[PDB]
Amino acid sequence: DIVMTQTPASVEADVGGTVTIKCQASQRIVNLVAWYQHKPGQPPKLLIIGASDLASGVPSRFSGSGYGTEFTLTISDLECADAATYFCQSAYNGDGDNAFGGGTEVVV
Amino acid sequence: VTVYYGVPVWKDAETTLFCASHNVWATHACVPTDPNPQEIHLENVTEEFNMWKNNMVEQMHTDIISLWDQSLKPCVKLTPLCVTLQCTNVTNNITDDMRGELKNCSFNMTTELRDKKQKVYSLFYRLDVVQINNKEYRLINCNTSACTQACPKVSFEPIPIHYCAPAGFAILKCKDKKFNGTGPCPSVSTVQCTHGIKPVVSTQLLLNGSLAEEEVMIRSENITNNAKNILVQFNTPVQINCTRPNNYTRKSIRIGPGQAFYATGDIIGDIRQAHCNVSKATWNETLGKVVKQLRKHFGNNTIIRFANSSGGDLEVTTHSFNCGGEFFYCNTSGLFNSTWISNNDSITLPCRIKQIINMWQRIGQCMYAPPIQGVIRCVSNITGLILTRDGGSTNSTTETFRPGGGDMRDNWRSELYKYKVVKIEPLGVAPTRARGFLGAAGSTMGAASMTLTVQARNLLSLTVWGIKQLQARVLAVERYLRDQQLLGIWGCSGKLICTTNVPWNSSWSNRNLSEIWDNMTWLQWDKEISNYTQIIYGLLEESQNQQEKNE
Amino acid sequence: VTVYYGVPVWKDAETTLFCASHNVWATHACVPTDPNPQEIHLENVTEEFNMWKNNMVEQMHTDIISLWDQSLKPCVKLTPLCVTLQCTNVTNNITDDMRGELKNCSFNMTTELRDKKQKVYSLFYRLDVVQINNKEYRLINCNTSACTQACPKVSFEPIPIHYCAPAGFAILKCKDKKFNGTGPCPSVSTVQCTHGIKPVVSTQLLLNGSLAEEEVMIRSENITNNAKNILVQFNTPVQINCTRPNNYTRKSIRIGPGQAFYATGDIIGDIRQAHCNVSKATWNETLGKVVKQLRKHFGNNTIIRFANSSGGDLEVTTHSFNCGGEFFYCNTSGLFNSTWISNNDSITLPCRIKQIINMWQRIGQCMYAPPIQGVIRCVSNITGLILTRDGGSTNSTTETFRPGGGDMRDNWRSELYKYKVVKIEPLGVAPTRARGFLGAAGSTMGAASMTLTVQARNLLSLTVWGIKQLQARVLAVERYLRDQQLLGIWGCSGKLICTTNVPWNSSWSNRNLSEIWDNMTWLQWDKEISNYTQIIYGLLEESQNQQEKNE
Amino acid sequence: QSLEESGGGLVKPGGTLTLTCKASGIDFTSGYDMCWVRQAPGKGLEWVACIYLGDGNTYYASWAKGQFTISKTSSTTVTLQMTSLTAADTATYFCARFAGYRYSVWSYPDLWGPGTLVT
Ligand SMILES: *[C@@H]1O[C@H](CO)[C@@H](O[C@@H]2O[C@H](CO)[C@@H](O[C@@H]3O[C@H](CO[C@H]4O[C@H](CO)[C@@H](O)[C@H](O)[C@@H]4O)[C@@H](O)[C@H](O[C@H]4O[C@H](CO)[C@@H](O)[C@H](O)[C@@H]4O[C@H]4O[C@H](CO)[C@@H](O)[C@H](O)[C@@H]4O[C@H]4O[C@H](CO)[C@@H](O)[C@H](O)[C@@H]4O)[C@@H]3O)[C@H](O)[C@H]2NC(C)=O)[C@H](O)[C@H]1NC(C)=O
Ligand SMILES: *[C@@H]1O[C@H](CO)[C@@H](O[C@@H]2O[C@H](CO)[C@@H](O[C@@H]3O[C@H](CO)[C@@H](O)[C@H](O[C@H]4O[C@H](CO)[C@@H](O)[C@H](O)[C@@H]4O)[C@@H]3O)[C@H](O)[C@H]2NC(C)=O)[C@H](O)[C@H]1NC(C)=O
Ligand SMILES: *[C@@H]1O[C@H](CO)[C@@H](O[C@@H]2O[C@H](CO)[C@@H](O)[C@H](O)[C@H]2NC(C)=O)[C@H](O)[C@H]1NC(C)=O
Ligand SMILES: *[C@@H]1O[C@H](CO)[C@@H](O[C@@H]2O[C@H](CO)[C@@H](O)[C@H](O)[C@H]2NC(C)=O)[C@H](O)[C@H]1NC(C)=O
Ligand SMILES: *[C@@H]1O[C@H](CO)[C@@H](O[C@@H]2O[C@H](CO)[C@@H](O)[C@H](O)[C@H]2NC(C)=O)[C@H](O)[C@H]1NC(C)=O
Ligand SMILES: *[C@@H]1O[C@H](CO)[C@@H](O[C@@H]2O[C@H](CO)[C@@H](O)[C@H](O)[C@H]2NC(C)=O)[C@H](O)[C@H]1NC(C)=O
Ligand SMILES: *[C@@H]1O[C@H](CO)[C@@H](O[C@@H]2O[C@H](CO)[C@@H](O)[C@H](O)[C@H]2NC(C)=O)[C@H](O)[C@H]1NC(C)=O
Ligand SMILES: *[C@@H]1O[C@H](CO)[C@@H](O[C@@H]2O[C@H](CO)[C@@H](O)[C@H](O)[C@H]2NC(C)=O)[C@H](O)[C@H]1NC(C)=O
Ligand SMILES: *[C@@H]1O[C@H](CO)[C@@H](O[C@@H]2O[C@H](CO)[C@@H](O)[C@H](O)[C@H]2NC(C)=O)[C@H](O)[C@H]1NC(C)=O
Ligand SMILES: *[C@@H]1O[C@H](CO)[C@@H](O[C@@H]2O[C@H](CO)[C@@H](O)[C@H](O)[C@H]2NC(C)=O)[C@H](O)[C@H]1NC(C)=O
Ligand SMILES: *[C@@H]1O[C@H](CO)[C@@H](O)[C@H](O)[C@H]1NC(C)=O
Ligand SMILES: *[C@@H]1O[C@H](CO)[C@@H](O)[C@H](O)[C@H]1NC(C)=O
Ligand SMILES: *[C@@H]1O[C@H](CO)[C@@H](O)[C@H](O)[C@H]1NC(C)=O
Ligand SMILES: *[C@@H]1O[C@H](CO)[C@@H](O)[C@H](O)[C@H]1NC(C)=O
Ligand SMILES: *[C@@H]1O[C@H](CO)[C@@H](O)[C@H](O)[C@H]1NC(C)=O
Ligand SMILES: *[C@@H]1O[C@H](CO)[C@@H](O)[C@H](O)[C@H]1NC(C)=O
Ligand SMILES: *[C@@H]1O[C@H](CO)[C@@H](O)[C@H](O)[C@H]1NC(C)=O
Ligand SMILES: *[C@@H]1O[C@H](CO)[C@@H](O)[C@H](O)[C@H]1NC(C)=O
Ligand SMILES: *[C@@H]1O[C@H](CO)[C@@H](O)[C@H](O)[C@H]1NC(C)=O
Ligand SMILES: *[C@@H]1O[C@H](CO)[C@@H](O)[C@H](O)[C@H]1NC(C)=O
Ligand SMILES: *[C@@H]1O[C@H](CO)[C@@H](O)[C@H](O)[C@H]1NC(C)=O
Ligand SMILES: *[C@@H]1O[C@H](CO)[C@@H](O)[C@H](O)[C@H]1NC(C)=O
Ligand SMILES: *[C@@H]1O[C@H](CO)[C@@H](O)[C@H](O)[C@H]1NC(C)=O
Ligand SMILES: *[C@@H]1O[C@H](CO)[C@@H](O)[C@H](O)[C@H]1NC(C)=O
Ligand SMILES: *[C@@H]1O[C@H](CO)[C@@H](O)[C@H](O)[C@H]1NC(C)=O
Ligand SMILES: *[C@@H]1O[C@H](CO)[C@@H](O)[C@H](O)[C@H]1NC(C)=O
Ligand SMILES: *[C@@H]1O[C@H](CO)[C@@H](O)[C@H](O)[C@H]1NC(C)=O
Ligand SMILES: *[C@@H]1O[C@H](CO)[C@@H](O)[C@H](O)[C@H]1NC(C)=O
Repeated sequence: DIVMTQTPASVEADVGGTVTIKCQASQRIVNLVAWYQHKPGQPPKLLIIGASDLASGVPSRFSGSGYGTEFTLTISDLECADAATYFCQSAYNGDGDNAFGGGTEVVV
Repeated sequence: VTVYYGVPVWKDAETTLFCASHNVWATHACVPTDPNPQEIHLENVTEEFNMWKNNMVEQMHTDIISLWDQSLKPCVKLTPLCVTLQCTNVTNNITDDMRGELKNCSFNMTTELRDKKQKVYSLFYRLDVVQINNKEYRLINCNTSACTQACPKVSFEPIPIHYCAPAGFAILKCKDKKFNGTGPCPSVSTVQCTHGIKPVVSTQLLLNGSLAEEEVMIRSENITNNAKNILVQFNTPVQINCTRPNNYTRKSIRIGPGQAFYATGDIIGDIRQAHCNVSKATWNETLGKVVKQLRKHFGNNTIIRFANSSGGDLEVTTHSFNCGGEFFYCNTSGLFNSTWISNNDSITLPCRIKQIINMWQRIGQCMYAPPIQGVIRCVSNITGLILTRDGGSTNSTTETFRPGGGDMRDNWRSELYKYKVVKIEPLGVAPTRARGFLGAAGSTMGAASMTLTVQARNLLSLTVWGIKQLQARVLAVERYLRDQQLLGIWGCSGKLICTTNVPWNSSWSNRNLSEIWDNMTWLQWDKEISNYTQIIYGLLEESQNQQEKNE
Repeated sequence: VTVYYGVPVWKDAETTLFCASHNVWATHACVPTDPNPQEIHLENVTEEFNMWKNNMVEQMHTDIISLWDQSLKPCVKLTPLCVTLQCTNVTNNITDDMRGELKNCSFNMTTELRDKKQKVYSLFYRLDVVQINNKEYRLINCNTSACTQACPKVSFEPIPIHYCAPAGFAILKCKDKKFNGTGPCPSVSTVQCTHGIKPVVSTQLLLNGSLAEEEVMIRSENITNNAKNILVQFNTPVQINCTRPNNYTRKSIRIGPGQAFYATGDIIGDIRQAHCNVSKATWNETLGKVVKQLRKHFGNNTIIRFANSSGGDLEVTTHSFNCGGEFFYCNTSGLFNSTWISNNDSITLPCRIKQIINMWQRIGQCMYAPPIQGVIRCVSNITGLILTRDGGSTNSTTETFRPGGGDMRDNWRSELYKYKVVKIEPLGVAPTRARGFLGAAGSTMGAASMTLTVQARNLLSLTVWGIKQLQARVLAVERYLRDQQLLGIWGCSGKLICTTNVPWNSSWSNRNLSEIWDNMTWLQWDKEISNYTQIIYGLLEESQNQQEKNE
Repeated sequence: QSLEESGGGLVKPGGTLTLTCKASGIDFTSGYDMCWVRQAPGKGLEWVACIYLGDGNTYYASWAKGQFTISKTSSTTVTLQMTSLTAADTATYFCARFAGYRYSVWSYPDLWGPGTLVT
């Protein structure tokens, strides 16, 4: 019953720069956001647990925070390797169920 | 088919409750209470209560907002103050940390005569002003709505009120000491009116409420998810002492022909930061009890940690209360920082003062609190707190609890959890083959026949509470008359018990009379045959007492 | 003397009807409708209806004005705009004919701060300003009353409402397809509540109303005189397409601390005149039908001519409607110019827009409509028109009909003509010598005895509609109780039919019982003996059940 | 450790295709579901339908409730029957596994397959 939306549909930075992605939720969610990195031809890779812990297997380039209705992802020290589509989701199973954002693209 | 009027049964229902007992929650429009707390224990009655679906809470909320607004109706609306302020900081001996908190501002103010202006000044808190385009400032609320000052003559003391049921209705009360938010309460009683409940408004901590029975109680709509607040009720008070240590001088400025603004004239003595002192040992012991109880839901062997509030601006992230009439926003960080592993040194919290408030988190309106002369000190006992869980990873532990509680309703859910409102519904029908109010509700159908008069007598039995009273009275009368018209048509006028000339049609029920009258209560009986009530009622209106009158 | 309670008879009466179903005719204060249009045809009942004396119309009118006014209660009152405007015409590519319609005006406007002013401008229509003493203008309403702007968030959509009768009352409905404004309707039914009626406000033409049965109907209080309006109802729709072709840009100007004015920023593209397109062939055929019917009253061999409206200023002489929220005043000259002798080429009407309106033709107050961004187009079907005859010479022919309709009530008389409100009056008395609600009303006294329960059951049965609801409920209860007290005194409590110990006094009526019970309806019976009701009622209260209780 | 999937391709409108998802080996009797996600061609992701890898209760996107059905078929596979596929259903469909958090109802996708197309 909710929509996750993202504002910065497309961003660009040179190598070593920093970009941010802002995901707006439709309702109070405590911190339950995943933030996946998605490259074409590949399955999405998880970056964040609980809107701030890092998934095992990702560099400390990725960081984020929020506490309901708004969450952000910051990607510092960007490389061409980080060009990807980035996800946002709440993932509830039940009535007020699964929702994903449109995704935003980072070009480096 | 035999008809019984005054049968002690009920159904869940929602209706208007009346307050019973100058402050802003004025008691002018309020009924005096009867000193006798009439109460009847229901010997064998088990009822389901649900703290989260209780509409008594919703009425309390809206009545309070209405009373609040009415109390500000006659107060001066400060529209003349939307001016450019020219100002600097204050000169005094200040605490080195408390910098930039106060501004000393001057402005062009109106007077009682249209053709004359005056130059005045007042001290302001930084939180109440906006820098605009060197020294140009304005009040923050002029951006959206001029606001009324609180009348200097009204109190914000949360004097308790009671909610009383109208005729035809009753309040059920749960006495089960171990009752959590929902489910069947094994010991149910009934009252005319609830206990007095104070309309205390606060956040993150529950102030001056009732205490729990010997165990800290934890209640949640769904303990499993994270989107719900967890309410924790203490079985012990924790004492907190708060103060506003600076001695302020109050100055009255004439605004116009019958209006005045209450300015802050000056500060006497050193400027110090407001703060609250919490017993440290008490707080620590208290959390240990909370932790013991929380572990019961999150695994015997687990870790509980507390963290301070998360992002938000002020009203969201800080503790709030009204002390002495001032509005305090305190940083409860020193209370929620610990880890509890399985198997006098007071805590001092810094705190800020704000004069312009958005009461009830509404927009387009606000209230300006006048300054209070002298020094403020007050005490209170917290009786509970509001927690939210963050999350997890499925491959670890240490759930974190953080303070929260954005809504106001949670403050009252905490008292009203013991009550439920029901509607009394007589005119029971049963086959015969043609003590206290509700005291007999838990007794058999046979036994209950002796209290029909008891029940029948309780069915008829500037100002905010105006239309609400007339509507309640009219409804009670209409319900009464409709039942009487029906009995009239059926030929049963004037009789508590009457016999129809219609034999029981067994298709409606197939039990022996001895299996009904000596075993079931009327509540049970109604549940078994409510599906056919309209059949019987219909037949009785024309077959008999209409056709019979031509004979 | 035999007494019957629940007798299906009635008398004409006036009472409060309740509306049933954000817009300005807010439905907040409105009862949800029951989906079941309960209706009972009255087999042998003929009732007189009178479209011109129907007070249902008057209540609709006053309720609408009240709702209208309440909807503007929270809106900004534009008092700051009463200033001198300095202005010229507009510069753009304009239609050569549409000159002087728009002014481009600048002025000294207030801001959210008392001490600062701003210079702003807005486009205005010529109709809304007055030249005063080179380029000095002012708003026309500052002469008499500052006005509120319509709130930008409310709709003027005429959402239909239904009028429902209170307990003890009923609405009779005329089904005679050939029924003109007055007289005995041969087919009468009855309903709980009227059909939904749209509060459409217009003049000279009736918009979006109901259509007539196969013939155009002509109704008049007195077709003979000239001082009455002739209402003509079409049996076919005529489609009209209206537009406001210029693309406008809306600009918000801050007025003060919580207020804003909606200015007309600019015009995009060429400036064109507003207009309406009427199907020409449809209009011509339609008038031919009207003429055929009018000749029925003014002689078989006569001439009917139409002429445009006569003198008046704007609201009097031009067509008016609300399309898209804009207020249009259209020159219906091309519709009323023809002569009808005995024995796609759309018509285009030019039209003007006005922002300040005197709604309901009242004084001392008005409404300012904010501009609407973009381009407006809407469609409607006229279903009738209002005509007035001019006169004659007695030695000639060719009566002229002109459009008119200054009153607003005529718009609703057109729907409510089928309804009448009556009061249900039981406690019939008749000699015996000591199915649906009102379904038996057309049946004999004897037959009707079987529905007494049916009738009896329908006798008891922020916010505008406040006091009105309480008053209606109280009245219904008082009427009920008064009848019961009387039956009580007479010794007839609890009985639909009872027998007194008073033989019929023949001086009240001299008929055989078989001539009454098998021939007359209760309505007829009451008419024959209503002159003596009070005698019987009086005697029965003391002769019996008072004197008898000492025996 | 991975998900594989197939059974897509072009079917004329009104026909039916079934997608299958094969695990390389996951715990199918625990606090996880397996769930179908659709990527419309130019959009972000849409929810299609999930099944608990346990009891087997299913949840369907409301838009998919009267059209799509899913069920566990084995200890390694779950399938989606895309009954009556039409033009509107052209998309990349993905197989994913979702975890909970600690004690919760909020899920956490943690494993995705490569996705497959239907037209
Ligand atoms: C106050 O007092 C009252 C009364 O004493 C206490 O009331 C008890 O509260 C319990 C929960 O707080 C409640 O237990 C739950 O009842 C649910 C009812 O479901 C019924 O209908 C469905 C319809 O399909 C049936 O399937 C079902 O069998 C029932 O008939 C159950 O659904 C809950 O089951 C879940 O937990 C059990 C625990 O082992 C699991 O076995 C079961 O499979 C369910 O598990 C899901 O959720 C857990 C949450 O931790 C996940 O870990 C797990 O992986 C599953 O997750 C999947 O499903 C969820 C569904 O939302 C989905 O979101 C997720 O992504 C996965 O798909 C459970 O049984 C008691 O019945 C209730 N007692 C009474 C008498 O009412 C109340 O607790 C007290 N308050 C406090 C604070 O104690
Ligand atoms: C939790 O409960 C405590 C205990 O009741 C409560 O604190 C109490 O607040 C009231 C109101 O501020 C205090 O009453 C004051 O007592 C001093 C004693 O000398 C008086 O001088 C004060 O008079 C001023 O305020 C009056 C208000 O009507 C004016 O009429 C008068 O002219 C003065 O301006 C005032 O009476 C009371 O003493 C405290 N109690 C204690 C023990 O301090 C506390 O506020 C409650 N918590 C919450 C959040 O409400
Ligand atoms: C706030 O500003 C006012 C205005 O300057 C200060 O009032 C002045 O105080 C000095 C102290 O001797 C007097 O001589 C001046 O005449 C006062 N001005 C007026 C207009 O009366 C005031 O002291 C400042 N307050 C603080 C706390 O800094
Ligand atoms: C969330 O809380 C509700 C309310 O307590 C739970 O709903 C109850 O579920 C039990 C299961 O047997 C039913 O018997 C009750 O009747 C339900 N309560 C009501 C008021 O209908 C619900 O199961 C909880 N959900 C979770 C996942 O914990
Ligand atoms: C809750 O506590 C945290 C501390 O863990 C405060 O956040 C910031 O923590 C960093 C850590 O280096 C400090 O440098 C910052 O000064 C802290 N806050 C600010 C505002 O700068 C956090 O603010 C506390 N939350 C609240 C609402 O008080
Ligand atoms: C709430 O209290 C905490 C604890 O004192 C504040 O956090 C400290 O703020 C000072 C201010 O510079 C920092 O130097 C400390 O490092 C902070 N401590 C920690 C552990 O972060 C906190 O900032 C207060 N909240 C707000 C919003 O100011
Ligand atoms: C109405 O008058 C205003 C005020 O002069 C006109 O606005 C000016 O438009 C020119 C066009 O280039 C600008 O350069 C000026 O700066 C504008 N003035 C202001 C104060 O902004 C406006 O165009 C006129 N509108 C019409 C329809 O004639
Ligand atoms: C003007 O209209 C009224 C109302 O229809 C006419 O009054 C009726 O006249 C007839 C004559 O027999 C009476 O029976 C009706 O009872 C009258 N109606 C009412 C309501 O009382 C009146 O005659 C008309 N006048 C003219 C000159 O046309
Ligand atoms: C109704 O039509 C007449 C035309 O017959 C309009 O009155 C004036 O007629 C003369 C005839 O030469 C014209 O020159 C005038 O220009 C007409 N009107 C005006 C305002 O100058 C008459 O105005 C029409 N009535 C209405 C209300 O529109
Ligand atoms: C209503 O429409 C009529 C018909 O077009 C207008 O009358 C014409 O107005 C123009 C304006 O100068 C005259 O030149 C024509 O001679 C008029 N025609 C006739 C037949 O009179 C009429 O003026 C419009 N109404 C108003 C009030 O302007
Ligand atoms: C007020 O205090 C601020 C604190 O940084 C300081 O910068 C400012 O100059 C002070 N105002 C005046 C007028 O000195
Ligand atoms: C008060 O009004 C005078 C009028 O000239 C102005 O100069 C002065 O600055 C005003 N006071 C303030 C604080 O602006
Ligand atoms: C002034 O009002 C606007 C209206 O949204 C708001 O965005 C702005 O932040 C306000 N100014 C301040 C200082 O809050
Ligand atoms: C809190 O404790 C400190 C310790 O020095 C004391 O000075 C202060 O007055 C206390 N505050 C209150 C409200 O008692
Ligand atoms: C609060 O004030 C009371 C007054 O009796 C004192 O006894 C208590 O220790 C104080 N508590 C704290 C935490 O300062
Ligand atoms: C709080 O109580 C626990 C109970 O064992 C104790 O270990 C802990 O040190 C206490 N904390 C403080 C600050 O005294
Ligand atoms: C808890 O309080 C101590 C007090 O110095 C502080 O150092 C520590 O960082 C705090 N921990 C958290 C998690 O806030
Ligand atoms: C504030 O200062 C005045 C100065 O005389 C003093 O009389 C008053 O008692 C002080 N109030 C407090 C609470 O210190
Ligand atoms: C709550 O604080 C007040 C302050 O006077 C105290 O009297 C009362 O006893 C406290 N409540 C409890 C349970 O101790
Ligand atoms: C506005 O139009 C009228 C039309 O006659 C004209 O006389 C007037 O001079 C125009 N205004 C200006 C400023 O040109
Ligand atoms: C606006 O105020 C100034 C103040 O001098 C005045 O000169 C100007 O003419 C005003 N604007 C208008 C349109 O009158
Ligand atoms: C201004 O009001 C007077 C009051 O009667 C009125 O006569 C006059 O015509 C009004 N001015 C205009 C332009 O209508
Ligand atoms: C009316 O007819 C004319 C004929 O040219 C057309 O241009 C105009 O757009 C039509 N107006 C409407 C409202 O359709
Ligand atoms: C009105 O608009 C409709 C749209 O269908 C069109 O068909 C009709 O011909 C138009 N009528 C006129 C009189 O322009
Ligand atoms: C209107 O209809 C009549 C019917 O005969 C016809 O004579 C007349 O010419 C029509 N008028 C137009 C403008 O077509
Ligand atoms: C009727 O309309 C025509 C259209 O040109 C006009 O010439 C004629 O004078 C009008 N007649 C009347 C009586 O208005
Ligand atoms: C009005 O003009 C603007 C200019 O871009 C355009 O976008 C808008 O669609 C126009 N509206 C209409 C109804 O023509
Ligand atoms: C009245 O106009 C509306 C416009 O949509 C149309 O739908 C409706 O059918 C019209 N009424 C008749 C009787 O045609």
